[PDB]
Amino acid sequence: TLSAEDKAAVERSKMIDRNLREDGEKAAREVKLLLLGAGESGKSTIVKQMKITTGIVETHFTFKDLHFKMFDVGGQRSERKKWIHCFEGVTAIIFCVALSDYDLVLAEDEEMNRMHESMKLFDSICNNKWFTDTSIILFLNKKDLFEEKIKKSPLTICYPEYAGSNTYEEAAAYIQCQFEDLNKRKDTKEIYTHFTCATDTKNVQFVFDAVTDVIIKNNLKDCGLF
Amino acid sequence: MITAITIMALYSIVCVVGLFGNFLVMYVIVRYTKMKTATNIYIFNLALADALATSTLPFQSVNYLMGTWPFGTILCKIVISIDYYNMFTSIFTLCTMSVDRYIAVCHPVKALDFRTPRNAKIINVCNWILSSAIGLPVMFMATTKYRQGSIDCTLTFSHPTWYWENLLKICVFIFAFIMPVLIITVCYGLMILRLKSVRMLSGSKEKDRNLRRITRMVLVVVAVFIVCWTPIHIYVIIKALVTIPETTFQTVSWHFCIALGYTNSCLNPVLYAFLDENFKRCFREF
Amino acid sequence: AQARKLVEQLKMEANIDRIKVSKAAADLMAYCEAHAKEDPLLTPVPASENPFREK
Amino acid sequence: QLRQEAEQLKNQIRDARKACADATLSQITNNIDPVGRIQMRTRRTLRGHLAKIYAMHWGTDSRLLVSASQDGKLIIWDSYTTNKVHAIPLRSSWVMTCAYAPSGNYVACGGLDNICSIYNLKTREGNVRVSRELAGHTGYLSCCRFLDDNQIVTSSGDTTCALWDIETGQQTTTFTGHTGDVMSLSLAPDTRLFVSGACDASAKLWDVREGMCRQTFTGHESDINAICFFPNGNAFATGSDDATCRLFDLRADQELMTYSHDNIICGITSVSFSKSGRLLLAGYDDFNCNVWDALKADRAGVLAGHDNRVSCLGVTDDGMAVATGSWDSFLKIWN
Ligand SMILES: CN(C)C(=O)C(CCN1CCC(O)(c2ccc(Cl)cc2)CC1)(c1ccccc1)c1ccccc1
Ligand SMILES: CC(C)CCC[C@@H](C)[C@H]1CC[C@H]2[C@@H]3CC=C4C[C@@H](O)CC[C@]4(C)[C@H]3CC[C@]12C
Ligand SMILES: CC(C)CCC[C@@H](C)[C@H]1CC[C@H]2[C@@H]3CC=C4C[C@@H](O)CC[C@]4(C)[C@H]3CC[C@]12C
Ligand SMILES: Nc1nc2c(ncn2[C@@H]2O[C@H](COP(=O)(O)OP(O)(O)=S)[C@@H](O)[C@H]2O)c(=O)[nH]1
Repeated sequence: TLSAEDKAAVERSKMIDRNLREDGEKAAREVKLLLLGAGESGKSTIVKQMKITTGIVETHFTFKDLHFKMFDVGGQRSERKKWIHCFEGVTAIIFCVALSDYDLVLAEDEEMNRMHESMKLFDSICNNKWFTDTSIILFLNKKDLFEEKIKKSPLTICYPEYAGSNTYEEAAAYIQCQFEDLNKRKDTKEIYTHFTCATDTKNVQFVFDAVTDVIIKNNLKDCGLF
Repeated sequence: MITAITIMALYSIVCVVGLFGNFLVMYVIVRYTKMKTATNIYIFNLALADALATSTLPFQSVNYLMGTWPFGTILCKIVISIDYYNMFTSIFTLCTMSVDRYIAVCHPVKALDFRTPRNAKIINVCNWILSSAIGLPVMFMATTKYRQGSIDCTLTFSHPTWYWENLLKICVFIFAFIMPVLIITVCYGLMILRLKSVRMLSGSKEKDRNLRRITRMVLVVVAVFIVCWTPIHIYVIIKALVTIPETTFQTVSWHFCIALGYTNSCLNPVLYAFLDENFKRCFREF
Repeated sequence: AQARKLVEQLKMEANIDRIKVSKAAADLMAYCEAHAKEDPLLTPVPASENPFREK
Repeated sequence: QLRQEAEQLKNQIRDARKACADATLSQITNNIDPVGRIQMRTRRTLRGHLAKIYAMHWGTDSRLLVSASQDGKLIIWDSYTTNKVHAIPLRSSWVMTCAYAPSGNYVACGGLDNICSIYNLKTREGNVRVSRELAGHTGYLSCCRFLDDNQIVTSSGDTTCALWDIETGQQTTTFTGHTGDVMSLSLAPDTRLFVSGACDASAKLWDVREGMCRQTFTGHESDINAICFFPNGNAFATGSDDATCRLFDLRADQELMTYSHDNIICGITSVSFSKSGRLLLAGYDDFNCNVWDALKADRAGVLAGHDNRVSCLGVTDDGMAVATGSWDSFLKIWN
């Protein structure tokens, strides 16, 4: 009543269904990490420590039996709006900020004040309608650069309203403190900070802890508790 | 006269609230939400075990409302079997929900690839199978006896009734009380420690309030299980040890201790479905 | 430097023949009414020839 | 200097368009019978995707379609009996477009990987193997439509469309002129012209042979997310984000119809026309699909039943199906 062609079609679609199911089960354990950051931030440096096309750059690395996928968007330069909803469920963001550009003036704008531009980028990523529940990790990359930059230069170029110290520790604490309150929704969204510059597996350990915390939150949401 | 009225009334009210809870839970978990997640599968299995377990309450109410039990013998066998089967499976799924939550919180990497719907399905059908592994001897040893001019449902053993009764009472006291309590306390205590030590529940007033109410509902579940399962086991152990004289107070206390387990079985749907926020969202849409 | 090529592109777009909106909309309406019998969406065909039916 | 000349030439174009407009489409269609309260039911519920679908394309045989979702799987769907003929593992997990050739021997996919992959369907070994890897865009691909079996036209994020020769992998024509990110293109029924829409709310029609841009239509406000020709090839309709679908004319060069509602504030991400052309179905963003009578600008039906955004929409070439995709891994076909 069905002959060989319908049996072949049924078996073909069954085999396609098993392949799709096993591929979706395999990729359900993957952790999505939307790496961000403007130019000369330190993204190329922090993708050099994970040793273990025109637009999107894909790198894969596993750590302690958990799989990470990294979606660098540095190639794409048209509109973040028209493909930022294409992620929609990334585990964590790996946003980077250079700390040495507190006093830097752009050579093409002459008034852009690069650190404030990073503030607008971080505020746009944090206060996005598509990214309102995901954790956002800060990798303030350049430590030694602004260390021997503030060894001689003041810190009131970026924040004239700030004068508590001129040394590394209080300046770094102040800029992280005023950077983490960019988050207008801290009730159910958490922002971490590592400060980078270890030449070790410390950045990997930091994103491992952040990812496991996000997975704990997801399991709480699945368990009908949180 | 009045005491039989109150015993029948408490069995009837416990049975009707049990069927109402474990049927409204069924209706919601079938029509509004589905069994996609592992927790929904576990809640559905718990609803099955609790609904079929408390259905035997009218049988005991006509066992002691006014006298004899003319229902039959094979009916007695299947009633004893489904009671000792479904309460056992309800206890087992109550344990494996706790093990699932401890796995979810304390081991997130393993909880990614362990809390699949297929794994939950095979685990709880294995739980029903392991309950059946002791439910078949229950069906084998069930019988109907005619003594004192009345019909009653005893449980016949072999010729040494003392030894078989001792082993069965130890097996139902250890594998249904002291093993659920120990595993549930260890798992939930480790879960509460990991929930206190996490970043998302600390550093703010609202997050600490959420942690406190999560610990509060965990304590409510464990405390309800303890307060509704301790007195019946102590009652049966000390009535096995010493000769308790028969009196009205003994009858009332014995029926309270029997009804406490069914009170646990009827409080499980309101403590495991209405407490979860997914069913709260399901109720909020209507 | 794109202002010049924008000007040439715009002036090439300007000098084209444009018919009246009434005639073109009448042509669109005529094409709609001339294929009304070939559209199963507007006029639902009976189930004897519908290719999507239950098993 | 020259900017004033450009502005006055735009003013002259606008004045000529207003003088060329003497009757709107709605005024002369008041005497035609409406299609009433049209109702369609989901005959097939295609399932098997495990991510967010973004594009689907029908076939000329009106039986096989293709669907592209975010999991990197390209599923070839048989609509009649709900079967999966093929599954293509894409190297790129990010796709916003997928193409199905009129010959049916080639299926294309593309997206944020800046590469227009072309897959061979009718190989001798039976399996689906990639044939030619197109490259040359510096932005995200967003639309690809097969002109014929050897020529494909694509739009991308580098503000330029492109006509391609498949056997050489080169752009024979680059359609520069968009001051914004072009996202959707549709080809004419006679496969000699095509019109696209960009983020600058402009609808620029082109020529395949020589590449010149003929007309532009800037009636919209936010952007253009979708586009689809009329069956006669003398009109098209455009999606947007300002809750408006607008019909545009090739010969008169104006805006004809405004498919807008008072309570609708969401965007439009897909438009397609029926075989007759009187029915324009738009995949909105308020978790439903809409029916727009293309000659009356009124809502005649609703293709609800979607729990997420209706990203893609396609009406088959013989009027026997309306297959719409959505963000919740479902494709459904209406009749
Ligand atoms: C007392 N203990 C130690 C139990 O473990 C018990 C079993 C008691 N069982 C109940 C039904 C019964 O009354 C009956 C007699 C005749 C008929 Cl026709 C029908 C039913 C005979 C006695 C239990 C404790 C508390 C509440 C309910 C049950 C139990 C719990 C869990 C798993 C297995 C067994
Ligand atoms: C094997 C013999 C001894 C006893 C059989 C009873 C057990 C194994 C049966 C009875 C009722 C059954 C359940 C009925 C319905 C469902 C819902 C479905 O979505 C998943 C399986 C599940 C949850 C079944 C699992 C198996 C089940 C618990
Ligand atoms: C968890 C809370 C309720 C504490 C647990 C209390 C337990 C241990 C109590 C509650 C009811 C009690 C019984 C109530 C009545 C009688 C009858 C009497 O002639 C002998 C003692 C005996 C048989 C009691 C034994 C102890 C008992 C089972
Ligand atoms: N001395 C010193 N150099 C640093 C530090 N952090 C980053 N760099 C340099 O910064 C460039 C990456 O920027 P890049 O252009 O690839 O970014 P991108 O957004 O395009 S990926 C690399 O050459 C780095 O040596 C630091 O602490 N100290």
